[PDB]
Amino acid sequence: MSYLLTSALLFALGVYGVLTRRTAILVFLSIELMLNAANLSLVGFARAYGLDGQVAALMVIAVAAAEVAVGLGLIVAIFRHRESTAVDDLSELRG
Amino acid sequence: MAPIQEYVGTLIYVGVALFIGVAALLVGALLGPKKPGRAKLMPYESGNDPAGEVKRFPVHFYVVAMLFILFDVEVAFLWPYAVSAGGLGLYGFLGVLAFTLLLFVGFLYEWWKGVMR
Amino acid sequence: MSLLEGLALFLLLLSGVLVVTLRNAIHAALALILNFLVLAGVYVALDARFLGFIQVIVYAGAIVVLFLFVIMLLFAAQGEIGFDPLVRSRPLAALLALGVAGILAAGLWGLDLAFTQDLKGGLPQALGPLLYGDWLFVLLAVGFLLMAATVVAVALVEPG
Amino acid sequence: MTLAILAVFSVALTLLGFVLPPQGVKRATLLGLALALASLLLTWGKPFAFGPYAVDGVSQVFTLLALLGALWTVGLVRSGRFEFYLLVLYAALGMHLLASTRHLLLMLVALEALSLPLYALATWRRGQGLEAALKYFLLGALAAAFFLYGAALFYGATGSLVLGAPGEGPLYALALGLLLVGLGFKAALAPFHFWTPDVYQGSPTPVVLFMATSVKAAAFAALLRVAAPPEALALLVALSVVVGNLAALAQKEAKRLLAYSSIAHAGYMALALYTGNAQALGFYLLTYVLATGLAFAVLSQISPDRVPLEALRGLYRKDPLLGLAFLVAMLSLLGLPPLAGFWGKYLAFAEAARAGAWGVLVLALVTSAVSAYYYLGLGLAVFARPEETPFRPGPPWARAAVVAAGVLLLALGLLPGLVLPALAAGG
Amino acid sequence: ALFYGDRGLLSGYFGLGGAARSLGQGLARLQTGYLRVYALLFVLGALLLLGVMR
Repeated sequence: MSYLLTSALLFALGVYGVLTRRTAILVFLSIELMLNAANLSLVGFARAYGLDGQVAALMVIAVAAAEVAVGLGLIVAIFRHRESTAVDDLSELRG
Repeated sequence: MAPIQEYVGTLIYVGVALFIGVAALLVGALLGPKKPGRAKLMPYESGNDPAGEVKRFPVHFYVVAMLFILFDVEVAFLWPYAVSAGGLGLYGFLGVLAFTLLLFVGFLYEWWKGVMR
Repeated sequence: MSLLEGLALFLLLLSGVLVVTLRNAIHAALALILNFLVLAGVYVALDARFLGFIQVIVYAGAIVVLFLFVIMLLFAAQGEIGFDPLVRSRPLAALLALGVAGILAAGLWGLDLAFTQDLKGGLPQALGPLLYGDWLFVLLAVGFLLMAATVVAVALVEPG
Repeated sequence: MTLAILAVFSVALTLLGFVLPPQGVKRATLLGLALALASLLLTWGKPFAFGPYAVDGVSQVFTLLALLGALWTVGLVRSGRFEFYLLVLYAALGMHLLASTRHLLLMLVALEALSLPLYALATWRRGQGLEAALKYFLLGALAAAFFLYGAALFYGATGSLVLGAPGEGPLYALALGLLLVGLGFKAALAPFHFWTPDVYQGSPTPVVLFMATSVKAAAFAALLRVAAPPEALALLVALSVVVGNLAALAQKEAKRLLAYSSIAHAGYMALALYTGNAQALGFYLLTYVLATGLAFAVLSQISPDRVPLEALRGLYRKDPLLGLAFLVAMLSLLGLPPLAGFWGKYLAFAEAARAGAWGVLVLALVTSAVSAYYYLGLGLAVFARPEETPFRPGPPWARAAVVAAGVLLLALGLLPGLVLPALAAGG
Repeated sequence: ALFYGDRGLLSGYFGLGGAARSLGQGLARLQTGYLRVYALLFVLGALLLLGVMR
């Protein structure tokens, strides 16, 4: 059960990153950490409930791969000619 | 299958390899003349700027790495079928064939577009 | 158990602290790879074996390698440029960082679970009939999703 | 076995685009989507399930709506990139898989399969389009992480990842909340609504059409499968409606105001979630989809990048039918008799009162009465004096489509006892 | 005088409308456009919702 508490703690850590991180890349890294904390919880509950959460976590890894690919393509598209990927430089759209 | 004892043997293998490598680093670092020079610590190539001021490197390496991550996910999915294959019969064979054809269509797209870019 | 369990958890938490605190992107991704190694070891300790091997192969070997490829193409290590610092959010986030843990801890606190199943190790030998079968539909959906991901990234960059 | 049609058309066209001109790929996509819609028609009342793929009223209704919006928005798109068509097909299939399954992890795969093309379709290359795409991508990945830890805790509460499990106490509640977070995010529910105005404002108008039809349809189709408790539902509804309408008052731009309107309408639709009727909600979403697709096809005929509120004005002098349809659509989105927006609103309010939630319902009604401020500043503006505004008065395709959509809105407002009897099994 | 009072009553109804719009723009100013603001408000609302669910 300590493992699932650790998964929650890592979820919290990725959250602290996503909030605190200034650049897109470190935010995306924190999101990868969040997804793998979820995968840890899924592995635990598969050990408890019979191994389906393992294939679940496998599919989660696939999801992370697809969204990593797309996010990096988008990042390049926006900030290749542009300066530092800092999103606080993009404030055109305001309420 | 395999016992867990082999896995602690693996950990000891890694600890021994790491310890010997750090030992080699210690031998190299401790034994030396130790006369630093300003030009010695300079990067390279005759005065400054071996590469120096250059724009960001080509994205083709990003393309190769992304290709690799998606097709390595493919391989990771193909392995459980590689081990448990006969038990899945023609139905599992046909399912894995469809999976392979889909990702090979993705490859065929990226190839007919090509990456010389 | 607890002897090495404490070590694995301390390494996992410290690596997370590194990857969310350090300003060096390279150090952060490296701490995340150390994290994945510790986590694959924990998977192994959790009788989930094949998944740990794919975790080290795919996540460390492939994903964060591409992270490193892009951030080495685009230096980006000195992130603190164009700040708009917003200092108050640094401790405040920790508050929220605590909060998103607390409620989770409430769902799991006072919770006893049956962690007793003879998985016989998470080998792909047993995971195959699950993947092609009960999970075959999700597998085909994932493969098509990967094809769509390739097409999206390709049409997305595509300088012309 | 319509999913087979979608997969076949998408995968075939993926390669055929190298041999076929974008116009040929466009016509092929149109044919494929129309055939999938027809297949849905011929299968009305023919439930078909293979695995986690389960076709019920929700599947059929909401996939029909999504295909309708996709066909409409393809009608407008003529770009010389076959990719800008392929993604549409892809998104369709993805949203299909979202409504047609009960497996939580397959729900996640469908969420990704539908969300990935939507990030890219908003790239007319305008820097604000990229700003919107980045905001969208980061917040969507955050919501995917939340949804995933919810599915994990769900598996913690029961041995299966399929909805319909009995469910425990606090852990089941936490898991359901972490699922509802991402699902309502896709459904524009507050306090997760921040992405919607920026994204609707930055993206090209036909893309926002496609979004405001298919995204919301598929998101509610996935929401109905969840057994959301009424207290969280009250929180979401209250916050969404209040902040949406209030902040919509102060907006100066058409697309951003309409995104706020879609937030308020998602808050309204979430009332059927009290009973999970899925008949009334199917009808409501049918009307809202038709009206909003119409309005955004017109906005596309006005301006892709951005449309100011003054641009809407004088349209009747410019185009009679377009002005009439925009007025009718504004009234239906207000939910006024004898328009179908009123039937949908009434059906949702009836389900909510039948569940016995009174203050929330009255607050939604008072705020919906407040909404007439901008609903009227838009609907009536058709008759104002045309100020400076780029105006391209469309082809006959979109004109006839707009006419049919408006006529159907008013017809289902007058005589709902025609289709609504068949939104269940479909006698 | 009562005509003046009716004028003032209608002006007070207008003041209600003006309070509604002012509250609206105070809620609209909540969307600044920095993504960090949006994610912070997102996480706050999600925590609040999960807390209510008990």
